[PDB]
Amino acid sequence: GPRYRELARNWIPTAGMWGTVGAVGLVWATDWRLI
Amino acid sequence: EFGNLARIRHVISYSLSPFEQRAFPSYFSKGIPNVLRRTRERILRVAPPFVVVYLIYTWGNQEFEQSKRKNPAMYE
Amino acid sequence: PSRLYSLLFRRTSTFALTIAVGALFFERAFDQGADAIYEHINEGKLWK
Amino acid sequence: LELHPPSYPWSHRGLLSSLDHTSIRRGFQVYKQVCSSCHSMDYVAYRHLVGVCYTEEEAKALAEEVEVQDGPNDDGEMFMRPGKLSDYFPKPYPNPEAARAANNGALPPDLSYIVRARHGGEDYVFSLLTGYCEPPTGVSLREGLYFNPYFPGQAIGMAPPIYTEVLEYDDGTPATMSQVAKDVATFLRWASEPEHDHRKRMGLKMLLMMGLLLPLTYAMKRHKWSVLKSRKLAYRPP
Amino acid sequence: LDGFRKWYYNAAGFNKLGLMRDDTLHETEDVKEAIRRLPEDLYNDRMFRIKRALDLTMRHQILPKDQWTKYEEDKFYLEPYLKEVIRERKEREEWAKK
Amino acid sequence: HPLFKIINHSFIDLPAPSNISSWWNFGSLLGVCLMVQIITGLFLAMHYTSDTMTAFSSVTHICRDVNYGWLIRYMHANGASMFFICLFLHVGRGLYYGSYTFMETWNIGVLLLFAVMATAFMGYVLPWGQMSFWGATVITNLLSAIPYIGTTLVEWIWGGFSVDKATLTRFFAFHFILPFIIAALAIVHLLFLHETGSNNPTGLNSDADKIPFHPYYTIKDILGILIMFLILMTLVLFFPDMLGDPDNYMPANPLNTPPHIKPEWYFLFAYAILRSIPNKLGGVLALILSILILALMPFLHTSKQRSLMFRPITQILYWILVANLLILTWIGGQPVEHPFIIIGQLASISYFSIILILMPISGIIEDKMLKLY
Amino acid sequence: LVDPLTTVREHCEQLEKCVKARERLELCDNRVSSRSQTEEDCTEELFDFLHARDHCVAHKLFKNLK
Amino acid sequence: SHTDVKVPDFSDYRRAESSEAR
Ligand code: HEC
Ligand code: HEM
Ligand code: HEM
Repeated sequence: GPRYRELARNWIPTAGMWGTVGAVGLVWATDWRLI
Repeated sequence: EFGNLARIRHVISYSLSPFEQRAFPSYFSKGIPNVLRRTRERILRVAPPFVVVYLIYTWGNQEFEQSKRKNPAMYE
Repeated sequence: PSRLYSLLFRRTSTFALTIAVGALFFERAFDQGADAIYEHINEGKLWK
Repeated sequence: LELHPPSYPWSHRGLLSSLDHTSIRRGFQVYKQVCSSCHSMDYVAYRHLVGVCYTEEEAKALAEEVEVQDGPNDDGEMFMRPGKLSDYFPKPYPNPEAARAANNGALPPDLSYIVRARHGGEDYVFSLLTGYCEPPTGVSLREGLYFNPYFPGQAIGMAPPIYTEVLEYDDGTPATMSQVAKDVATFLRWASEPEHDHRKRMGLKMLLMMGLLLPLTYAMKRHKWSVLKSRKLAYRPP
Repeated sequence: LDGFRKWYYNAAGFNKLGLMRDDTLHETEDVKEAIRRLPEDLYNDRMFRIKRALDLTMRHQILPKDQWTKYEEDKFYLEPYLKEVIRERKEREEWAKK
Repeated sequence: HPLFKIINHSFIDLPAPSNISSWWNFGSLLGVCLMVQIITGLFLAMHYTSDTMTAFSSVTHICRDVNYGWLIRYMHANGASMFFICLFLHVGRGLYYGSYTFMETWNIGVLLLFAVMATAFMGYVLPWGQMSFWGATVITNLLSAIPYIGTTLVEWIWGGFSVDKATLTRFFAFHFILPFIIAALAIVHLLFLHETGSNNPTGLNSDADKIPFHPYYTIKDILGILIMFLILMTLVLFFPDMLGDPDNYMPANPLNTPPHIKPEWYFLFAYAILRSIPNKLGGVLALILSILILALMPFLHTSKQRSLMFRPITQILYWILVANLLILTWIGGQPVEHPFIIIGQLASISYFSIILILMPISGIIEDKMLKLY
Repeated sequence: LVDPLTTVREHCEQLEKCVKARERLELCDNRVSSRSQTEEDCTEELFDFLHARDHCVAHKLFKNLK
Repeated sequence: SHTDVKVPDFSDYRRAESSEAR
């Protein structure tokens, strides 16, 4: 519905940030040179 | 725990002491009828499937052998 | 027999004593009897 | 695609049927005089025999009948001594390759667990040793081969080792090829399971104890569960 | 379809334990709310029927054939009360989306 | 007393349903089997050496020179087989009676199932026979499926270019350590269940009829333990080599490979699926899903009745599922050739279609027949 | 000395079931004789014949054996 | 009330001085 849409739009930016952290974390940990 | 499990009302429940009652009352007297009663109640819903299994099994085995069997026309 | 209940089954302590003592001897009897069977079943084949 | 050895009526085939120990003694003689030249019963030591078909001192005799080297000596490597009851059976071809060479590329497989390692071993063994029949038309076995319908591929490097009267049984039982194959199959079986007899005795005691204990535990359960199984419920709305 | 529904009702087998159809419903949140809204006599009959069915399953027995629950007789008592629970449940949900 | 409080709560004064059948014994049997395995495993560990030169020699020394060492070894092997028999019947009870709606208990269960399968695989590698070595290589190279992460990972477990001593020793360490993690996960399994209590075969709320556990389901568990011990011993003391494989009695030869290689019986259903999918990766995934489809099971329940006691069409579909599970167990055994392959392909298609598609549609139809939908 | 197997074999061997089996093998043997320039062999025929023979012999070799 | 009915018969269950033995 509309409300949950507002919620998603409001948290997805935060979620993307979290994924970003994971990207750095995973890559740094995996030492994947491709990155 | 016990005491707070459920709410029932007016359900009286009689029972007897173990040593006061026969250990195997009519064990084979009604046991057989009941076991037979039971099987006929699920046999049609259990066996049919496995019957077909025996069948596929057999057909499968035989078919394989035939595949291994030398083709008469082969080499002739 | 009501002597049993009074002598063997009645007091847990007595109930026990009979079990332990019986078990102590049961092994002797069971092993002996069992061996007799096993051997006979294959009487011919065994060292002696 | 392989011939599947038939079922033979072994004296140990039954559920509580032990091994015939005279047949194990004869099969050990068959292994010692014929099979020990190429195959190695690595996991069977003279001591093992004591209690099965040879007595302590008797086994000592057999033990004393082999030369086994003792590597570590003050300044030497080997003055093979009278093998003892603690010595394991002497493996021919100390190195595997040695046999490979001797057997034309084949490596006799250590027959300690052959019966256990071969599907339907006891039968297979008997069949293989007695399956040395005539090669059929079209077959072209490579150099140094023989024809046995059972062996995988029907091309076993092993030449047929049991010719009727190959060895004489000390017991005097006619040494017919078969009598010899059956004895060595019993022995190899024993080898692959020295505890066959002891176990079956444990299984007999287990069956007697379970036949005593299952109805009694069932009776205790049905005592403690009769109370409920007789419970009569009645609904009495006011 | 009516006769085949009676045949399936006999094949389901909860009538042989004396149960109703609404006794056999899995108690989710909506079902427990509908059970809580039942009157006292209907709730007591439901609990006695469930207890008797559990006792019969314990002894691996069924009721005699004259005591079974006739398909025609079964009453869908919880159904009316349940619909409401679902209706109310849905209403709250849509309102959430608002 | 703090402890007795806990004791009384999980085994004595625990309110259990009065009408649970003998199938509810099986999980307790699994716990007993776990202890039995651990005990027998400990008495294998006092003489086993995890060296590729001496592993087969140590196993033969256990069977031939240790007093009753053959008894403990074959008890360990047939107890692993009994563990998987009781595990399969426990999972079948959970599938049939709708016990997967206890979702946390079900998920801890499927984690336990994965751990038990890994433990049994590495344990079968441990005697270092011909069959163990080729089985390890094969099952490990399976991991070589993953394109970027897989290859290295394989040699990582192999600890080298190919399975060799490096593997055997780390497989001994894992196989030692995982049953204690299984015991801890089983404690979590028991906790996540007592919060909700056990289910009954009718699938109804059994709160009106609950009895104690000490005198009613304890002597029942003791009787089930006695029957399970009868079957194990009579599968060790009389038919000791029935469930095993003969080629495992040969030493591990890297130069030769057993002509007919097969996983043990319990791992076959999966084996069939893997072989069925043409793509290697597909096989691995399907294989995993084979086990994982169960976890997915609590989200596929579309019926208003918990159990299958009053649901005949889904009963028929369940027994067809048991039927083609037995078919997949048979196919795995059969070699690669017509028509075993096609059956395998169908049987896998039918397995996934019955679990994924046919049972919720049948539950919808059954709800429609009772004028509920 | 006569290996008991030979006796038992003779018996089961004489049986027609087996006799014709052998004959089928014979036709096969002959086929390969005339059809000498081919790759067809008689191994399969050989096995089936033996399976029968042995099964029977096996049914009756241990009795004679001592 | 509580006296309308009597304890149901357990004769097919009930067994047939004896307690000590039982
Ligand atoms: C002079 C050589 C030689 C003698 C004598 C010999 N063998 Fe062998 N045997 C072999 C060779 C070589 C192999 C392995 C060849 C192969 O598998 O292709 C073998 C393999 C076997 C196998 C296992 C075959 C398989 O499929 O793995 C058995 C069983 C066996 N022998 C039993 C015997 C018995 C019993 C005797 C005597 C009573 C005997 N052998 C005497 C050379 C011999
Ligand atoms: C390590 C092997 C396992 C053991 C020892 C085990 C043991 C048990 C035990 C003792 C119970 C209590 C039920 C009873 O005994 O009456 C139980 C319940 C349950 N188990 Fe398991 N289990 C095992 C594996 C699994 C697996 C793999 C699953 C999932 C497929 C699973 C799912 C369940 C569920 C859903 C219940 C609740 C069912 C009920 O009690 O009504 N278990 N388990
Ligand atoms: C801490 C608990 C356990 C210990 C210490 C242990 C220890 C061992 C050891 C040392 C071996 C090698 C000896 C041999 O194979 O004969 C072994 C083999 C084995 N173990 Fe375990 N084990 C344990 C639990 C388990 C469990 C839970 C399973 C089942 C999943 C299992 C299944 C096996 C199997 C299948 C084998 C190979 C049997 C064979 O050789 O045929 N073990 N175990």
